[PDB]
Amino acid sequence: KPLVGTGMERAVAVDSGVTAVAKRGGVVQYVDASRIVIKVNEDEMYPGEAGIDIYNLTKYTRSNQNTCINQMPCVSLGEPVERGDVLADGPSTDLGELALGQNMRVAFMPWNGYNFEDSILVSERVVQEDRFTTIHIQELACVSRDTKL
Amino acid sequence: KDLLKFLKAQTKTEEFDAIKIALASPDMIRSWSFGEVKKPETINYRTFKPERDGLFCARIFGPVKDYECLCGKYKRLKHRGVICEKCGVEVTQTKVRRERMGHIELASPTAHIWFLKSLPSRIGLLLDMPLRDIERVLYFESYVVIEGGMTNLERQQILTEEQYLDALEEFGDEFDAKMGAEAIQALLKSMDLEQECEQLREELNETNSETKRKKLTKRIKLLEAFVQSGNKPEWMILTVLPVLPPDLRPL
Amino acid sequence: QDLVVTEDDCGTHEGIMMTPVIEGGDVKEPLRDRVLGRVTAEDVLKPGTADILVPRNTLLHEQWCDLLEENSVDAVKVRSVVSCDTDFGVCAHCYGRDLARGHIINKGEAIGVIAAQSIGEPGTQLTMRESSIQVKNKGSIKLSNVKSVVNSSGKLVITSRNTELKLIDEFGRTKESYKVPYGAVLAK
Amino acid sequence: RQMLRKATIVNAGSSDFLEGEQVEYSRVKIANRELEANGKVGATYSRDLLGITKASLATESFISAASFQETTRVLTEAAVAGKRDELRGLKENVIVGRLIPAGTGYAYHQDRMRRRAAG
Amino acid sequence: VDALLDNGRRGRAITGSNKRPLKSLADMIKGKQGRFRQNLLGKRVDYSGRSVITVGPYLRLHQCGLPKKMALELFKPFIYGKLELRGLATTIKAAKKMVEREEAVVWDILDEVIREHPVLLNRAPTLHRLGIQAFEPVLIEGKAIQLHPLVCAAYNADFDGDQMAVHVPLTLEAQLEARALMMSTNNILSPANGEPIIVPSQDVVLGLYYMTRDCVNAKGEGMVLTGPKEAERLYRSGLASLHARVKVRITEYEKDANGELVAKTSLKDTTVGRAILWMIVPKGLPYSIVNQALGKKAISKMLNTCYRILGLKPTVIFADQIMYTGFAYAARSGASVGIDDMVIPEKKHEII
Amino acid sequence: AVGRMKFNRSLLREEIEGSGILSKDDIIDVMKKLIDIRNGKGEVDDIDHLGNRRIRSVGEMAENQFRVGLVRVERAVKERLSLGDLDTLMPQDMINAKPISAAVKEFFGSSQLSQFMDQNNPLSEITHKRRISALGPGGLTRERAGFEV
Amino acid sequence: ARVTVQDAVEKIGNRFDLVLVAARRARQMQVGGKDPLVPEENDKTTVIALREIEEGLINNQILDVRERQEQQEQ
Amino acid sequence: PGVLKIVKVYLAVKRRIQPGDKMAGRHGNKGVISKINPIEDMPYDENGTPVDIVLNPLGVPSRMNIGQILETHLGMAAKGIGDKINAMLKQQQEVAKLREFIQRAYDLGADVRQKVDLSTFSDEEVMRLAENLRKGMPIATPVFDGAKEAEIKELLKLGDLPTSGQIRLYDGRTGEQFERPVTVGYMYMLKLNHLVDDKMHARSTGSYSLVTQQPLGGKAQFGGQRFGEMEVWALEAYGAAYTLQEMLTVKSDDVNGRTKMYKNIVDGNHQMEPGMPESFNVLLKEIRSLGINIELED
Amino acid sequence: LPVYQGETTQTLQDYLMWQVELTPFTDTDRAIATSIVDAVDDTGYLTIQIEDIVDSIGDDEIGLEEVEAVLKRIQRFDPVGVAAKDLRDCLLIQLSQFAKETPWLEEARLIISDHLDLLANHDFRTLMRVTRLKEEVLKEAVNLIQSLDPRPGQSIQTSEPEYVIPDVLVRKVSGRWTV
Amino acid sequence: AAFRSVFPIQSYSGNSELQYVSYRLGEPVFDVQECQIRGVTYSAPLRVKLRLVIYEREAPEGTVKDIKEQEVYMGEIPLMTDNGTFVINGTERVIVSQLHRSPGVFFDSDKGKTHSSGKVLYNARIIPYRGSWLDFEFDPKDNLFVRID
Repeated sequence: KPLVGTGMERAVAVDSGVTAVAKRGGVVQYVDASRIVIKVNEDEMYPGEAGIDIYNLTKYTRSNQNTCINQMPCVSLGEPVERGDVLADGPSTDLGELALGQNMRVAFMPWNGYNFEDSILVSERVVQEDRFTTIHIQELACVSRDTKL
Repeated sequence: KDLLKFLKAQTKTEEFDAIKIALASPDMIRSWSFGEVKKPETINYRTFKPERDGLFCARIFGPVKDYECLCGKYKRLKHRGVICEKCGVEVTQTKVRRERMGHIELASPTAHIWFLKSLPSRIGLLLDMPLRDIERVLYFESYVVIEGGMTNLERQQILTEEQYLDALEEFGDEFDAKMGAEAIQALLKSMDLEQECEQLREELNETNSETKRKKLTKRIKLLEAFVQSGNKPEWMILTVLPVLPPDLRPL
Repeated sequence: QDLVVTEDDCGTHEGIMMTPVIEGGDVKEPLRDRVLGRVTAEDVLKPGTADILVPRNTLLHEQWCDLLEENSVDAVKVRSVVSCDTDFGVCAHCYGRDLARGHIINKGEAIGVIAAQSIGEPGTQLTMRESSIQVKNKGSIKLSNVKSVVNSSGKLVITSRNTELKLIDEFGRTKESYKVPYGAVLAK
Repeated sequence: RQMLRKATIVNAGSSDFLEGEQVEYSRVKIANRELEANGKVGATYSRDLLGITKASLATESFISAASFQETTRVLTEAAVAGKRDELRGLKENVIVGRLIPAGTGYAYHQDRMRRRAAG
Repeated sequence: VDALLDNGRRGRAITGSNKRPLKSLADMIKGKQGRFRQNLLGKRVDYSGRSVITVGPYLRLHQCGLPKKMALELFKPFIYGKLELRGLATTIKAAKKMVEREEAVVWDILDEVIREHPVLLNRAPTLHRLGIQAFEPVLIEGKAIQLHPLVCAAYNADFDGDQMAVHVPLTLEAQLEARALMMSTNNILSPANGEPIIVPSQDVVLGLYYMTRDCVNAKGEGMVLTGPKEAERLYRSGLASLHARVKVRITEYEKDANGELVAKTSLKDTTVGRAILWMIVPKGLPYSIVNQALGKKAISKMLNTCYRILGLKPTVIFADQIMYTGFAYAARSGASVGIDDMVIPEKKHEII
Repeated sequence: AVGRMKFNRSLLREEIEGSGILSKDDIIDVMKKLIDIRNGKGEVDDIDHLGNRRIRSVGEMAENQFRVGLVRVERAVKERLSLGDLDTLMPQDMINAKPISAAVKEFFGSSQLSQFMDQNNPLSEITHKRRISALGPGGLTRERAGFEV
Repeated sequence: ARVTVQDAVEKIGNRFDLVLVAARRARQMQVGGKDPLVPEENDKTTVIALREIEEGLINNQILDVRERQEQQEQ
Repeated sequence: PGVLKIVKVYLAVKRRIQPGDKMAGRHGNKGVISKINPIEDMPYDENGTPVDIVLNPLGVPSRMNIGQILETHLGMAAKGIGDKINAMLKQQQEVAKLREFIQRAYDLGADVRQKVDLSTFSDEEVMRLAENLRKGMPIATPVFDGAKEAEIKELLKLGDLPTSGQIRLYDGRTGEQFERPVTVGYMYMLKLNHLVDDKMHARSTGSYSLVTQQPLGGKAQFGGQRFGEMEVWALEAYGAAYTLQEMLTVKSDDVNGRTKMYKNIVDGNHQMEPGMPESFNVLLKEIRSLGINIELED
Repeated sequence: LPVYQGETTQTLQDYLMWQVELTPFTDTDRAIATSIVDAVDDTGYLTIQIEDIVDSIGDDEIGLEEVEAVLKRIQRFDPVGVAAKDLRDCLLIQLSQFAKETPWLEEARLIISDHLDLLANHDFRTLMRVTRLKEEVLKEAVNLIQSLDPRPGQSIQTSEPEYVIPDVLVRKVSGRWTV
Repeated sequence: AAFRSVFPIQSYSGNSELQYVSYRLGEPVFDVQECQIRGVTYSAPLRVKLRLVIYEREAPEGTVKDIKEQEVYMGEIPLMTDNGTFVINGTERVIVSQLHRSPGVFFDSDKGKTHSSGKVLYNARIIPYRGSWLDFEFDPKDNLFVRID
């Protein structure tokens, strides 16, 4: 999440619907890399329902804009989970906040004129700082194309 | 060909300065005319072979894809003057395929309204006189009076099909009936407008008014322009027409 | 598309004379550069009588500009295109340099090619959005052919509405016009 | 200067009693006729200018001005003329690839004309 | 046979099973491309690929920045010919294999070829002759061609997301034409209005003004010296531009004689930056012409005055050194900004 | 019925609830009001006023397409029942699921308003789901013909 | 290489034949049979031609005279 | 029916920044990646902190957007608070002491909302929250009801940061203390959907399409960007007839003369013959008739 | 829409001529190369030899020697082994163009030179006995000879399209095939 | 409402009528993830129990037989996702929102330079939600001009 806030980012992440809400959940028991087994309390465990929540999301889904969509949980195991609680963080998600931006400490003073009105200057350490490394996803389909020959 | 210059002769460069574009006479069309084809087919999957006298037909519209003939006779790029007996087509570079449009005669013209009535009848205004009647002179439904002094009809006298029949019934073999090839326009090309130009000049000199000075001095100027041109005026509806070269008509 | 530099000179004294743009209150554009880089006609004469300022054909590079500013002459007849006696292309005596080429435009040039867009340059242009008389400074009247008639008051009424004054402070340079209609009365 | 062309005329002046003739053509004709051969040959003319869209109609290079906005009528007109394109414009020369007498093309067309004068 | 009335033009003249009529032989000759075909021919281009945006902070104007990656993506024929002439391409397939290998010697040969032939580029919009220019290209190995801020106005852009042009004057005549007319240093002033097109519109003039101005009078504002070590003191300590009336022995070798320079010794007091900038420029104009606050319009005016006085090559050299020194001084200041820099008068609370 | 209500309100008719039919009395009142305004009776209408626009929704569009298909379906049903009415077949003599499904597809995909999801940012996705525009079959019919809009 | 082209413009004046003279000298030098009168410094052939022209040794009359002398000497 | 089977293969590509990138900022400000030097070149801070991202100051006043300045101040405050928290953690300060410090940080400023530390969050919850917030002070501001600039200055003072943020620096290339002590902070930047690599596009002689032998076919593969009629007009305005003709003929689709052109280029001839245009040849071939236009010239 | 669409040697014919024109050749040399290339069958070998092209021309200037020189210059241009002409020397040309450093290259060359008849029956043992060499000693050489530019373009050379107009179409609609 | 709009279907005096009892919506076939991976146009079948009633001729409303047992299935309905997305051809598709002018007659002016004669026209436009649009302009000759569609 960028250093600053406006107050709506968590609500924004909620409303996007890319994460998983703990729709009637009580505690996160067996959460795997894709297999989240979450047990709800007996009161929350609706009658005839174990209250056992199984979540299996699509990992690293190839985005329509050729980007990457993956759901990253923040809870590991055996934790009392609130009902309707965000489970796994999606793209541009940090602590459940929809913030596609990185607050890089910087200074606004033109230097050696290497930067003009519309220029960006960065340093090598920030280059090694792997900030804003991008993960695109491409596509390539083939078909049988049955022929008489 | 010794081939020591045929390859050199294949590529030629002209000045290409001050082009010439305008009307012509049917003889030059016959010069541009190369062959004749009959079938209307474009391509056949029965044998994947060129259509016989069809679209982009052999012996027509220029050379073949390779120097090999479609039939196969005289199949060599070295062969320059050898014409295959099975089919007479150029066994050479295919640039001529685009550079070979054909033309058929068939000896029948029709209304060139595309240019005759271009915008506000561009050629029709130049022709003036009975411009609409001149456009309808063909139809082959008139057979207007072409000549005949014995009959009470002018050489340039209008006689529709019923009028022509009535004139033939009454005056007998005393009147002519122009139609068909250019219809009246054939006689008009046979006719001379120098007297018409003198009459138009006289009318402009005398009949001078808001409308009297108009449309007649325009006719006089058009007549003088045609005199300066002097081409076969039957070029509007002529006797030959280009055929789309194989490398002019695609898929 | 017709721009062409072919005629080296017009050979014709006919032309157009350029004067400072005294627009609005004062000279909205002085005549110090309007045709500075131009070779005029024989109209180059000094303001003093029998004193010539320059020859017939001579382009005021920089020194003739200074001499003209000294002489306070606001206009002179100069050669121009179309009037450039060429009938095909233009006199180069009526073409000039007008650009980084210090020498005048060479033969075969086309300022119309250099044109065609010089006007088009303001593609970012913006569009769609006789009683109160005052003088600027000291100056003369210069009624400029205003018919004067006997008025009701003790003055000469402007019998012609073409009553256009001029405020020439000390020389041929003028400040403002303050033109008046036929309904005006000369208060000065 | 380009805003005006094809001036209107009244008196024939032994040249032509028409309207809309090129002012430069009329002037060249006057110079070549009145001063040279027949001073009595002087046609009364009235210079006129109009809108550019109207000005689109008149040109010299027959190839040119036809593609400008419309050509079928223009093609009919050019054919009825049989007139010479003459590569009148440098745009005409380029669309044909001819030596546009411009800069280096000016010298190219100039040497080419020098050659053509010798042949 | 007639120009029209073909392909069933009379009565039925439409294509079979196609309600749209076929290309009727009443209209076959005019394929509707025709003149519009020629016009779209006038408005189209192929290969010679382009599009880029970068800022050439270095690489003085007698030069052009060319990304090395896409470099020789066209010069492949020239590179292969160079390899064959040097023998690195014994055969055409040998050249292809070497190119697929991309030897460093291939890079060297391409550099040698480029050192002989500059390149031409143009801007995104098509507005004036200023967008396209010729300058000495150089492999940049960047992703976008970088241009000196010199032609900033020429492309009529603002260093933002935009596509440039790439031109290959393959003809020797083409190369000469580019190096004559399209040559960047060939074009100085705006030929349109005659005014000087080139001027440092950035903070370069701001750096000059910081040089040629004083806050009020800093420490040692009264320093008096000769000038040779003024750079050392100004950079280190003892004097600053913010100091006023730093006395300085002034000597300008102005071209007093006809085409011959004459110098004279003065003692002009100044700021640190103004005096240094005075030595930086040429010798023609008086030190007073330099001695100013160094305004942006004043910078343009001085440029025009020098161009009238000196000429082109000295003007270009001075302009380049000006861009460089302006970058330097702008770095020297730092000159950050903040909210407090905007101080709202409080009396408006009562006027309102 | 809302259109009839608006027509009644324009006619100041208290009974706004009306049908989609038209009547001569309304036409006479409209002519009278127009003549009075020509003689001076009120101000002209204003499209820029939000009180002058009736928006449509995706459910509304789906219902509109469903009724559009149902119109042709009922026409075909009546045509089929007209000929050979002497039959006791089940209500499937004209039950064409294919035309209904095709209309549904045309409404769903075959529309300029329809477009693939844009999750370039989850906020970007949500905003693209929050889109509001006049373009389409109604509203912004032509991009030209208007500046004050 | 050269940064600015002004001396050639001064030696020519018309500003049009200078590039033409440079290209004509460059074509002859590249085809062969010509020796640069100025000391070469590993630059382009057009650069050498422009430098020789600006030096006051290559023009449209000296080149023509040399060509005529070479033709007559055959 | 056409394909008895279909196989889709998915490949994912990583991406780091490249020269010439597209920086983005919700403060509207847009930036184009210029150059990255060795971290030595970046000016050293008082604590030696090298410069990280340098913004050209000349732009900001034109934008009239203080959002850059506001972001700098606020981000500096957050990064400093996180620095203090991290220093406490490295010193392993008391959990209650860190809670008191965070509560003093939170409660400072104008009255907006309610929060009480050492009373609400569990000690484990507090520790986890602190570890989560270990890289800055999390903040939120209303769109129209934000805090005070004086409050920002006071927060900077509380965070041992300059209230205006102004701070001098020692150069990274010569170490020289630059004047005008700079106010800075943690300012955000974002990326653009357009990216450097895809925009890269060039060609020498690509693959001709099925129409006019031109480079096309809907592939960003050696494509040829269509020239502009205004661009061609200005190209004529260059008056370089040889160059204009080259642009028309070489920069075109007709590969027929490309054999002679390639021979010339390989031989270094770099010359083309006049002849007649391919379009001129086409029109002459497709001649409705002959010509009466004059056929003679230079 | 003058001349539809295609590619260099779309039907396997113009790539060789384009490569030849991409190389320095005289008008007679170019004519001989064109006679070799245009008279190349769908298998990629020269369908008509130099003698056939000379006879069709009837020109003594384009002699057998000139045509042979043009073919040898264009023996391996684009691709290797074009106008192959009953390709037995074209295989040897491909082997020679292939680096001689390949193992058993001498064995492969010996097999391709005149041991083609023995390998035609695929009697490797009898071929080795005839060559007085151990059986499968040139097994690498034999495999390389198998992988030796068959018909150069081979399948690419084989631009043999498919054409068919059966007088009926048997849809076999639900068996008992519906004619 | 939409079904009730086309609910009554009858023969051309064939003594036949049509109606519907209830509609049974088929449950989704492939899971939203399953459909998405499969790329199928995810939807939900719709089956409407129709009512075909045959009336005996010469018997006034004398029903002879009823076929009111045909659950008329009409394609599959693409359910708006839980995330709201449309799954056209499996594609996460979104149809843009439509805003249209309020149905009814609007008392507009259409005067000024549109009149081009210095006359203030009283031109009111009737924008009914169905049927032809209308406008009644006041001509400069003080004559009301009526245009239908």
